[PDB]
Amino acid sequence: MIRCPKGSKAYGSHCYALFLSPKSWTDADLACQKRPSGNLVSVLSGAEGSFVSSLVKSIGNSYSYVWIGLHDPTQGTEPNGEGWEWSSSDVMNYFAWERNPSTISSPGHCASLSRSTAFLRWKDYNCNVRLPYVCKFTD
Ligand SMILES: [Zn+2]
Ligand SMILES: [Zn+2]
Ligand SMILES: [Zn+2]
Repeated sequence: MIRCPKGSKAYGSHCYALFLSPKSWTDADLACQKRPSGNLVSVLSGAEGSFVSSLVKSIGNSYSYVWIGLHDPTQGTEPNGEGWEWSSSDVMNYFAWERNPSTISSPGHCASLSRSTAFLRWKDYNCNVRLPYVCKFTD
């Protein structure tokens, strides 16, 4: 049945935790890495996206964006807009962009969940902005 450390929640074979003390994308992912096989959350299916949405939906109006583990280390130079990858190195096998970055001139190079989409869809976002964030890890 999957158990998790007190303070996180189980889904599938992973544990998930929302952190409200805001960090840049890089610093948030580094914080997640303190946990066993930890990284910013990767969203690998619609079902997982729904779970993550439910984890964060009660966050409160102080917050409209939450970091997830997707970033573009090509900083937009990938010829197709497809340099995006999960920090966990999982295959990108599910896509839930609010707006596809390939349609935006000079998009942000990290991705967040947006309150406007009930935290179900991804918004390109400035990596240097400090946001709350969700970690996905094993126990
Ligand atoms: Zn894992
Ligand atoms: Zn990377
Ligand atoms: Zn740029």
